[PDB]
Amino acid sequence: GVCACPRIYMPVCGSNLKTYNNDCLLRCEINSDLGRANNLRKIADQACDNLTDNVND
Repeated sequence: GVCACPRIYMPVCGSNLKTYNNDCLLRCEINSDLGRANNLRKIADQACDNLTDNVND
């Protein structure tokens, strides 16, 4: 479906470790085919670059 978003800048982090410029964009992708296929959900209310994980630490 067509899903598009006003230009709010408030970065968030998906479970794919990609930073989205706002929640609207992340939620568009949560519902996309690419999103469902990766069980995409939000993991942080900030850019991913503020987080680390067990792979890169």
